[PDB]
Amino acid sequence: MLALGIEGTAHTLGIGIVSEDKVLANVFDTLTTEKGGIHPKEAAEHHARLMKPLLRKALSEAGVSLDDIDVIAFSQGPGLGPALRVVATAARALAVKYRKPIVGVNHCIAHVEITKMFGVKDPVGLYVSGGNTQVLALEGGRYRVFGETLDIGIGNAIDVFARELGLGFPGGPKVEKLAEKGEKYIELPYAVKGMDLSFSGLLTEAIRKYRSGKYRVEDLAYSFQETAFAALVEVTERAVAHTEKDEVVLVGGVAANNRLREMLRIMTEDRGIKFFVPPYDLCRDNGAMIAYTGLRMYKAGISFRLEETIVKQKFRTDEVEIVWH
Amino acid sequence: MLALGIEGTAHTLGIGIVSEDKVLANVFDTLTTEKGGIHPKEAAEHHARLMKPLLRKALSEAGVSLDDIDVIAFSQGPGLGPALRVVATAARALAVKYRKPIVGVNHCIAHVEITKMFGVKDPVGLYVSGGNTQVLALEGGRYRVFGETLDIGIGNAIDVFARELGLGFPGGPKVEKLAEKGEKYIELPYAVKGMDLSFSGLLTEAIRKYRSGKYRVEDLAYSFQETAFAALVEVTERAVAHTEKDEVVLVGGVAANNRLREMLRIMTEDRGIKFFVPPYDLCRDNGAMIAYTGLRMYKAGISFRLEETIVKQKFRTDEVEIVWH
Amino acid sequence: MLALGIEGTAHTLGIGIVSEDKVLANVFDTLTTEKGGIHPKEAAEHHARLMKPLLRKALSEAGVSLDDIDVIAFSQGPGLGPALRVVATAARALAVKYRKPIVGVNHCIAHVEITKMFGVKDPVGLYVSGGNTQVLALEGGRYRVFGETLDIGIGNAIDVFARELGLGFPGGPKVEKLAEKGEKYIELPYAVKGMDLSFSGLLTEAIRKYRSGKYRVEDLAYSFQETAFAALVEVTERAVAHTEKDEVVLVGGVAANNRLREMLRIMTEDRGIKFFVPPYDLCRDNGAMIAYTGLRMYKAGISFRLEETIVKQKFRTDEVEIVWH
Amino acid sequence: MLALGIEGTAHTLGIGIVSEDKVLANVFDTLTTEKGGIHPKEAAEHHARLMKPLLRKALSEAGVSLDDIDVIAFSQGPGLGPALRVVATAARALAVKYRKPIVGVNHCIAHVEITKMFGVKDPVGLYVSGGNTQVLALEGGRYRVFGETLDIGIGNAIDVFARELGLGFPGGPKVEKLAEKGEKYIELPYAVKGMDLSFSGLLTEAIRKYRSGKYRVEDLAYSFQETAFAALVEVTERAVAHTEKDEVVLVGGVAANNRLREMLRIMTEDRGIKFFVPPYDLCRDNGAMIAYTGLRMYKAGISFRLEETIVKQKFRTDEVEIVWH
Repeated sequence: MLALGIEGTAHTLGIGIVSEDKVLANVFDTLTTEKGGIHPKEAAEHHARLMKPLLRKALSEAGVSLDDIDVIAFSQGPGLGPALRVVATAARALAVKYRKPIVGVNHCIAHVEITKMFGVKDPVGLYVSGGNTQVLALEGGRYRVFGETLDIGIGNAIDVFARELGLGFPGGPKVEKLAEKGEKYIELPYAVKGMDLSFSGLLTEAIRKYRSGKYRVEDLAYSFQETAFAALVEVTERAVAHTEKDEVVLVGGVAANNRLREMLRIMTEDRGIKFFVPPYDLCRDNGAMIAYTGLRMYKAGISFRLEETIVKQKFRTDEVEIVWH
Repeated sequence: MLALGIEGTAHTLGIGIVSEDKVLANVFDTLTTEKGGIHPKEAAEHHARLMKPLLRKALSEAGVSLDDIDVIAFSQGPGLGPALRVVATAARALAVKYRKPIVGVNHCIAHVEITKMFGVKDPVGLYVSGGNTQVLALEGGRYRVFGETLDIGIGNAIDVFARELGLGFPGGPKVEKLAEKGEKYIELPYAVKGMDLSFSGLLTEAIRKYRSGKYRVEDLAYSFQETAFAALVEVTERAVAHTEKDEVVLVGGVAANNRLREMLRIMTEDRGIKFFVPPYDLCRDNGAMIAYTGLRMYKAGISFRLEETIVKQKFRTDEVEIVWH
Repeated sequence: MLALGIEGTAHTLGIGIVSEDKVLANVFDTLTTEKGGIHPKEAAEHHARLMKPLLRKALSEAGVSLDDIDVIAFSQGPGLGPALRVVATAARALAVKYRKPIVGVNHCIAHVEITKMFGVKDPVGLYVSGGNTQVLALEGGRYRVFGETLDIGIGNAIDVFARELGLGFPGGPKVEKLAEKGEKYIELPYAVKGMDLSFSGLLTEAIRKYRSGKYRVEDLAYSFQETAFAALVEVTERAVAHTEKDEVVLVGGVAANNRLREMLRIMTEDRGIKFFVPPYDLCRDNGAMIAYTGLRMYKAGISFRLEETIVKQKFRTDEVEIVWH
Repeated sequence: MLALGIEGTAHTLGIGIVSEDKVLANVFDTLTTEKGGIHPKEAAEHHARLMKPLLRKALSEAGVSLDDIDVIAFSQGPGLGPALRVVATAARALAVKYRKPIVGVNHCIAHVEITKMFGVKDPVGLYVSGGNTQVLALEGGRYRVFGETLDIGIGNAIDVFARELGLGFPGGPKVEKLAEKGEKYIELPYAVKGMDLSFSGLLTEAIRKYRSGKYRVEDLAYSFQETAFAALVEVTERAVAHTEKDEVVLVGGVAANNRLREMLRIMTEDRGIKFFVPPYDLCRDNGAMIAYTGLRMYKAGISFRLEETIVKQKFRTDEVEIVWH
């Protein structure tokens, strides 16, 4: 069986083709802005322009046509509405034209499920992107949230901090570079709030201490990361200990960060359990993860009626029953 | 319609008879324990000997007969194997003898659900008994667990501490009374471990400092209570903040404690939300909670097959699809 | 905090002690009436003689003293003058002797409000007792009356009918039992007159047809009940439809009747809304309902001056600004 | 004291100047459409164009200037938002320019209160306009609703019926003309639903029987009115009987209708109580009623802060506390 997956919850439009065991195609195009941040109306146009090229390109790279495709899958949410609607219309178009089944896929679940194409069985998952930050795990038939940002994503937080320091886009690796040179740990607001995560307090304080001049730049970068990431490890560890699972996965654009990986590996080694990060192309926002989850769903008898394919800008992870596990 | 409910997960055998909106009968008999603590065999013997008398008493106060009953509900778990087995045999026997359908009820869920009989819509529930301690709330089709004891129930901890102080059964109210006179906090191990609760460390330390003769009992009683209850409140508050639920309920045998009630009201009042405790007889282990949940289940179409009524000594709260909410 | 509440609007003297979430004590003593019916003087004598014993009993079960009480609440009206006067004198005396603030409580409001102690948010309430029959609900800062008896309470009507049939006190349950065997509706005067209720016409007609010897008692009992209760349901349903409130509560001595409960569940179930009846002891005239409302009032800053505690034999439900909701 | 009142909840823009006892000015301009019905965006423009002329004209007819005006009052709601906002901006403009007090006035209350300038003390009021239909009375400190349309106003209902019959705008008096010639009463759906009014069922049936050809036109007109008006009388009578008030007033554009007046007078005479209809210029939508209610409010110490003058498109009558009665 083959599945076509279209992803566009955010800036990236991604089209991907997979079967059960292998990825046949995985093609990308992220919206590049000079100023950064979220622009929902621009991405929608972006996704509409690139729909035909990437779609034509993915089918080619896999050496297949739409009649070989068994199911069409799309990122239903969560995310920016105008982009979700572009994705959904194109997906609905194809199901009507080729009379193929169509499934609505949860972006967040897709991020964790893709690891299961790589011999990971039942992990606690840490999803960290620009605007998403979530520790999730399968418990009682659904992917439950064990901790999430109450405001801004870790990725976006590292961006604001970078532009404040004058650093050039992309902010991610630039703050990571500096961090590796810092040698004084300066105290900053803790990012764990009850069960969840908060980066707003931490972010604005880190900026206030930067503006004071009293500290070395590298030292603040080091501290800003450590605190943010220590919080991510703690919530992840809380989940591991609670669920008694023996695998941890790290996913999302921010999985790039080596210091993050490192801290999670330290934690996973103490407890003596598996730590897996998928290849970067199935880590960042991509269509293959959508196609893959989409395919499992379909193989388990899930097929959406048109009425059921409305976009869900605020899609909760615990809304989808995981009948295919 | 009517439902008959049998509770016997521990030392209480409870028999209740309830309709959708009234409790027709709620009767009790408890095994006496001189030394205190858990005794699986004697409990099963207790329940066996008391089944017929208590059932006769129930039907009497309810002023009804087994023919008027529409469904038979029993506490399927979690609890002490041998006592569960006596409850399930008694419930199965009734089911055949009077050609009545049967439902197996989760003891913890029942404790929370019973509050819905009188108005509560969708609570975060703190269940605290002898050996149980859980914060649980409905989310994604199931009652999920937000924090629980990793070792011993708060009830049994307070009881060990009381037996240590040479206090006459029952421990709770006596320790509660000494705590009111306390005017100095003496530091003891925090009882929050990650997401969950732990009371062993706290209990052994509290005992150690008692034996030193260095401190006033009242200070130690107050310090034991403040540490343990603050733990309970924090875990509850964590769930409240995360689920954004606008009501908290306090259930279990340990709900008798006014200091815990007070600490919870402060937490709920500061958040501008509501706090409820069901009447004492519906709060402690009882058959009416089993009957009420049983009845809600049956009306939603849940009716057990005999092999589905195998006891579940370690029944997980999240195993049950709450299809009747 | 604690509140002590005295009820004595009719033949029951009720004394309750309640905190915000538990009923510490709920005690009763009722004047015996051979012939049945209303006797203002003997009731005032009853309440005078029983005040001290019942108060002593209450403080005992509650396990507290008058010094631990924060506020004294009493049933100010509506009810029988001489009995109200005994209640208010007793409550005023306590207020000075123990330097406690005092609140006057509306008996009908209390009946509804008590359901809020255990979870009910904003009901349409049907209050049905001996001489009271009202549909009332919170709207525009007050409990407004949507329909009420123009003559006699449903309780007393059922009782007159029972004494007529030569039935041994109490009437309600006996007429209820005969009604269950009824299989023919015999037409009787509709009890809805405009917005309000009327039971005289119905009662005299039912008596007339009984005396004719032409009909089975069971048919007449059933017909009396169906006519009167259908009236009650319609007026309640009218308020439900108009206020668009999503919960109905049934309170008063007459709530014991299962046929009325059933008829109300049908009405509430067809509208997809909720129906509750408080436990029996909080349903009938009692002191705990007075205490609970009293306490909610005091916490909102209502504290009476002595001249504000003049009895109100004809206390209107809408006189009270419900500032504590 | 003098008050300026601006009215524009609907099609009419009305400016009026009153003192306590007399109306100094009362000027109008209703939006005239050929097709009828509600057009919110057009009326807003209408009200903005006519603001200056009518305002200039009213001040002239009263022989006064804005510095003589003590308070500015405006129809805050209920009604069509875009028109309400035009009214409110102009009102806010003047309070800021002349630093005079400003009150927000309820259109519906204003309709009933104006009668009190004419020696009516405490009436049950029937407000019938195009889109409003409400029986209201002062009870427990507020104007409470005793019955209201659940769909369309009686005025608008008589309009749809008129255009279906081909009759020329205004539909009101034309259907009244025909009605007076009908002599067969044809059965049509009753317009009382529980506590309230519904004209939709009745309206569409009346049309279906017109389209059948089986009946005389005049006879349907007679019946359509009788049924609609019989319903209005019944709800009004229900209120009278319940509140025990001895005055009834009839207000709104539809007060024009003589048959309506007549039916209400028949009812008011049987019960032997006062029936008053104010002069047509204070009956239909006008500013003088706004100014008058506005003035009483002010005299009783009500003065709005700017924050409190937001338009209320869905203003409930029982939201305004009547502290000036």
